[PDB]
Amino acid sequence: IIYYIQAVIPGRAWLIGSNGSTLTVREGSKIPGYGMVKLIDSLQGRILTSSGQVIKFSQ
Amino acid sequence: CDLTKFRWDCDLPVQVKPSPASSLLVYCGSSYGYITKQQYDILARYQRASVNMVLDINGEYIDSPCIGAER
Amino acid sequence: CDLTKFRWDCDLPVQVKPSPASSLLVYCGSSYGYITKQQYDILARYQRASVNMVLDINGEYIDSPCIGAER
Amino acid sequence: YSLLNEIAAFLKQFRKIAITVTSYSSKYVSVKRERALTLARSRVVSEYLWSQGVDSRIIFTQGLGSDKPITSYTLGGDRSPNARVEITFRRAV
Amino acid sequence: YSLLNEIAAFLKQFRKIAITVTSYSSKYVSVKRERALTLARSRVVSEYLWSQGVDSRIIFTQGLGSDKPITSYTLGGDRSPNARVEITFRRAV
Amino acid sequence: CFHPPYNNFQPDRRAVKRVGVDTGIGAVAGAIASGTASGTLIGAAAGGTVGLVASIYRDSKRKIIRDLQKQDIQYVEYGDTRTLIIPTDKYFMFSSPRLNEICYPGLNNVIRLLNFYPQSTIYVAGFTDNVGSRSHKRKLSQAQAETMMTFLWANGIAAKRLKAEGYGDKNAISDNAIIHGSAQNRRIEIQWF
Amino acid sequence: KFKKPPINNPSDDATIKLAEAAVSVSDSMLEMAKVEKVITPPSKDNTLTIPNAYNLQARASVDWSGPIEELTARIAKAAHFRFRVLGKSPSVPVLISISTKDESLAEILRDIDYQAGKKASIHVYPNSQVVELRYAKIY
Amino acid sequence: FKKPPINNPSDDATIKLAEAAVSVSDSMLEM
Amino acid sequence: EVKKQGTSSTRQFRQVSSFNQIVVQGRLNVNLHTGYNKPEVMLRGDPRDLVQVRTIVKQNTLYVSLGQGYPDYGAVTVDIKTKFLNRFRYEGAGVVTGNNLRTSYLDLYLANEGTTRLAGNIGLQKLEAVGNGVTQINGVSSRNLQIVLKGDPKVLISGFVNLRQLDMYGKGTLSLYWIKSDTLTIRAKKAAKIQLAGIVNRLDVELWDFAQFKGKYLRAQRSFVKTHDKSVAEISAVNHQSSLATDASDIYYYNLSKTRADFMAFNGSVLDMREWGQSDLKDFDRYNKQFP
Repeated sequence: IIYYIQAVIPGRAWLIGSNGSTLTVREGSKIPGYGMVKLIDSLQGRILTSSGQVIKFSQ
Repeated sequence: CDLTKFRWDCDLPVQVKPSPASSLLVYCGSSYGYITKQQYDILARYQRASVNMVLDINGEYIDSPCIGAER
Repeated sequence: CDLTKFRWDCDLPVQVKPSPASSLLVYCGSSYGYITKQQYDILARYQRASVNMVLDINGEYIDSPCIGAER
Repeated sequence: YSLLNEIAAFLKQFRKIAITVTSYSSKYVSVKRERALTLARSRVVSEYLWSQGVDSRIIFTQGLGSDKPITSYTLGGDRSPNARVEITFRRAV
Repeated sequence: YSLLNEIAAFLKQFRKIAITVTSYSSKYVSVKRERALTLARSRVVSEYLWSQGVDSRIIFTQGLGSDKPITSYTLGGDRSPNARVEITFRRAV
Repeated sequence: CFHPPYNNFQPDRRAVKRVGVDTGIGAVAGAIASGTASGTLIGAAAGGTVGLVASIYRDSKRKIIRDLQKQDIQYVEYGDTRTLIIPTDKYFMFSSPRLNEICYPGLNNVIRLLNFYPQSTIYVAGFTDNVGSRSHKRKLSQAQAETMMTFLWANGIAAKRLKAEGYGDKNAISDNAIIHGSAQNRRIEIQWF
Repeated sequence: KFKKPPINNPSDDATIKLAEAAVSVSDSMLEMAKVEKVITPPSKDNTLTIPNAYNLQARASVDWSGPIEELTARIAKAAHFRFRVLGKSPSVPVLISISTKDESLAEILRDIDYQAGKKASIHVYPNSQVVELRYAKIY
Repeated sequence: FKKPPINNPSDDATIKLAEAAVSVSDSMLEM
Repeated sequence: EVKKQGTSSTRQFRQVSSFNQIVVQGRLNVNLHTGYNKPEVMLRGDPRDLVQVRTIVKQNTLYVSLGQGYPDYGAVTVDIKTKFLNRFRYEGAGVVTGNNLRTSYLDLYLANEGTTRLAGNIGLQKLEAVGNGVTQINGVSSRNLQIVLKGDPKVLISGFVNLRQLDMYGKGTLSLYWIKSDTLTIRAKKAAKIQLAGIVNRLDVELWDFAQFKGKYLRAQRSFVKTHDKSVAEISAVNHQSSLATDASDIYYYNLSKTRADFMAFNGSVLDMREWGQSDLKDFDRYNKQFP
C-alpha cells in the first residue's frame, strides 16, 4: 500500500491511502508497509520511514 | 435538467463504476463515466440542442466534449 | 565571519592535517588545507558572494583562489 | 420572399460545403407541436434557399422547438426574441 | 522601462558571450525574503534585457540579498546605496 | 493621474479629469472675454456643461465597444449573451501565460465594458491552434484563460462570478490547415450574461 | 465596421511554406516520441546524476550552438563549481544547441546531459562542488 | 515606455513557425 | 452583602432538570461531565455563597449567574454531570473544563478571559468570542463550521473541520490543525492572526491591514489571495494560484502551482520563498513562468 501526504504540520502528519484510507501519524508511530516513522519534515514535505524509503506529496 | 429557461443550466452526476442502475457510457473527452437511462436521454437532448457539456470535477473543467455511447 | 558590514572582513583558521573535527578540503591555489563544516559553509557563502579569499600565513599572501573540495 | 432573396444573395456570396438552417419558436401547444412546426419552417426556408441556388453541397435542416432560447424574455409568440431561424455556416477556405 | 531601454542599447553596443545580472538589497524581513526578492528582480531585469535582444549567448542571473554591500551607510530601504542591480560583462575580443 | 500598468487596479477618473480640464478652459475663456467674476462663473459653467456632455459621450458603452474594435478585440452580442474575443497573439507573450502589458488600453477597456454588468456570470475560455501536443495545447490554453480570469478578478470582479476553462484545438472557429484561420483560432473568449 | 481579432503584420509565403513544413515535422516528431515512449518508457531520471543544490538554483537564459564542453564550463563557473572532465574528447565534437530562457543552472545541466545522450554525460557532486563532464567510452 | 520584443513573432505564419519549433524541441527532449 | 473569605469549602448536592443551553456569568469554575448519572449539579464552595448563587432552569436553558449582588466569589466550582449538551455561553473571567461531549452541533460563545478546555469529540458549526479569552478545543469533527471574531481572543482547535467562512475584525488569533474544506472564504481586517493546516479545494483570502494568514501547509487546489496595505499571507497552492498585492503587502507562495498569476499594485510583493536546496525542487515550466 502506497502512501502520500495530504497535509503536514510540525509535529504530526496526515496521510492518504492508495484507495483513499485516511491516517494520522505522530513523530514516532506505525504504518503498514513502512513500519515505524522516525522523522517528519515540515518545510520540505517528506516523511522518513524505517523501511528506507520516503513518502512525499503525490503529483 | 432545466432545458429552456434561458441558459439551460443543469447538473448530471457521474458514477465511474458501471453499476446496474447506472451503466450507460459517456465519453467526456478522453475520460469516460457511467450514467442512468434518464440521464443519457437528457444528455442526448442537450447534444441535439448542440450545447457544450464539459466535465467538471469540484468546479474544475477537465474535458470538453460529451458524446453518448453504448447502453 | 561578518558577512555584510561593508568590507566582509573575517578570518578562517586552517588545519593542515585531516583531523576528525576538520576534514573538509580547501584548495588555496596549489596549497590545500582542511577546515570544519561551518567553515566550509561560510567559505561557500563567500564564494557565492564572489569574494577573493586569499590564503595568508603570518600576514603574508601565499595563494589567491579558494574553492571548496570533497567533504 | 424579398428578405429570403437578400439572404440567398448573401449565402451565394460565399463558398461553403454545408449550411445549417434551424428553427426555434415559443411554446404554444405542446413539445411535439413546436418541434413539428420548427422542422416544417426549416424545411420550407431550406427549400427556398436551395431553389435560389447557393454554392452549398449540403443544407441541413432542423427544428428543436423551444429547446435553446437566447433570451430570458419569453413573453410573446412569434414576436418573442428567441423565436427565430438560424442559418449557420462556415466559409470554405 | 526607458532606463532599461537605454541599458539595453548600451549592452547591444558590444559583442559578448555572457552577461551577469546580480541584485542586492537592504535587509527588510529575513535573509530568505531578501534572497527571494533579489532573485526575482534579477529574473525580471534579465528577462526584459533578453527580450530587447542583446548580442549575448548567456545572461546569468542571481540575487545574494544583502551579502556584498558597497557602502557602510546601510540606512534606508531601496534608497540605500548598496541596494542595486549590477550588470557585469566582458567585451568579447 | 493614471499609472500605465493597470492604474494599480484603482478606480479610473477620465470623467473627473475631463470635466476639470473643461471647466478650466471655460473659466479661462470667460475671464479673457469679460474680465468679471460673473463672466468667469459663466465660462466655468459652460466648461462644466461641455465636459459633462463630452464625458457622457466618451463613457458610453457604444464608444467603449468602438474603441475595443479599434483595438484588436471583437465584441458579439447575440440575444443577451455577450462575448469578447481577445487574440492571444496580441494580448499574450508568445506561447506563455504572461499578459502583454503593452496592450493595457485593450485590457482596461475589457474591464470597463465588463463593469457595465455587475450581476453577469463570466466564463473565460482559452483556445489554441493545432500546433503542438494535446497536453501542451490543453495546458497552455488553460494557463492563458486563467491569467485573463485572474486579471478580471484583480480589477474588481468577484471570484464567484468567474470560471476559467481551457480547450485545446477542440472548438475551432476557423480552419487550422490554413495560416490565417489557424491564427484566428488562437483566442480567449469572455462570455457574460 | 466588421473586424476579427487577430490582425497581425503581413506574412510572406516563404514563412508560410516554412510554417507548414514545420507543423508537419512537429506532427511526425510527436508520433515518433509517443511510439518510442510506449515501446519502452523511461525508468530513471537524470536528477539522480545531477542533484540540485544551492547556487545551482541561479538562473540563466542561454543561446548556445557549439561544443558541449565550453557551455558546461561556463555554467559551472557561474555556479561556482569546479569543472572536471573525464574521458578522451572524440574527434567529432559533441555539439549541443540549447536555446532556453530564465531557467535554473541545474535544469540547464539536465538539458545538456539529455541532449548529449550517448556521447557525453554530465554529473554534479554538490558536496565537492564539482561539475563533471565525461565523454563516453565509445571508440 | 516598455517596448515589444524585437524578435517577437507578430506574423500570421511566423507565430505558427515558432510554436512548431517549440513543439519539435519538446519532442526532441522527450525522445 | 458580606465577604466570602474566612470559611472553608463544603460539598453540596442540587437537583437540576435536563437542559441543552448553559449560560454562565461571573467568576467561577465550571466543569462538565458525562456518565450514567442523572442530570446533577454539585457546587463546592464556602457555605455563604451557596445561597447567593442562582441555579435556575427555564425553557431548556440553565442560568448560572450572580444572585443578590456580587460581594465576592471566585473559588466556587460547579461540576455538572449531564448527558445532554447543545450550547455553551460563558462570561465573567472563569475556568471551564469539559471532556467527551459527544454532539452533532453546538455553539461556544466565550467572553472576557474564559479559560476554556475541551477534550472530547465536539462537533460544532458556530464559534464566537467577545475577546481576551483563551480557548483550547481538542477534537472537532464537522461538515460545516463558521468563526466570526470581533475581539482579541486566542482560540486553538484540533480535529477535522470543513471550514467554510472565517471573519476577523479584531486582533484575534486562531489556529486549526487539520481541515478538509471545499470552499474557504477568509476575510481579515485588523491585525488578526490566522493559521490553518489541511487541504482546500478553493481558498479565497482577503487581508486588509496588519492581518497575518499563515496558510502554509494549507494546500489549496485553487487560491484567490488578495492582500491590502501592510498585510502578510503565506499560500501553498497546488493547481491554480491567483494573487494580488495592493500596497506594502506580502504574499509568499511556498508551493509551485501548475498555473500561477500574481499582480502587484503599488509596492506589493509576491515571492517564492522556497528552500533552493530541496533535492526535488521543481522548476518553472512554459505555463508557470511569470515575471513579476
